[PDB]
Amino acid sequence: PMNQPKNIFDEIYQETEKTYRLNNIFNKLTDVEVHSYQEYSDDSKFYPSILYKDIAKTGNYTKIAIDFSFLNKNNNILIYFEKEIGPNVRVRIWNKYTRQDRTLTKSVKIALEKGDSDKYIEDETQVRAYLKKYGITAKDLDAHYEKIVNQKVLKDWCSIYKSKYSPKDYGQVTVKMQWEKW
Repeated sequence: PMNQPKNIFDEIYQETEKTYRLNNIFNKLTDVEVHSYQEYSDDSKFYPSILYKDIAKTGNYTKIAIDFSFLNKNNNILIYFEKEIGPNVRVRIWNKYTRQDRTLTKSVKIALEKGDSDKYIEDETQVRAYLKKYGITAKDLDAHYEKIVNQKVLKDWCSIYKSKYSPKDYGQVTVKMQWEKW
């Protein structure tokens, strides 16, 4: 009552924190696997991480995941996904909702595949050079975000939880997009 969700990301965060030790709400979503990974700050605890199953991934999308950080000072949900954009190169679109300032920050990174390993690139100038090389515009980034975050991840949430929000009306949330002027 005192701390009801103010937007769809609060709703996901709070219902997952309420259920992840008892019977994770995402057990209800058949397209994903639920994982438990060791918390860095408390050796006695695990955080939940959601990974879309291969059956549930489309076209060039290689990964779709939701990580929950409940224990740290900048606690948050992170929804991210990755798509191949050229030979040995993937774009990663990174959408982090920070609880303490009710802010969703959308950003773009690059992964370079060098055989076994990935090398990760986040510096804005380098990222934009890769995007320009492979012809990815800000409008393309919006379309990828709409397709995966709104039409898949958040639509999936609304299929397992009776949301007070929706993929087209997030609620009260400050949205900051790295590529807004690109």
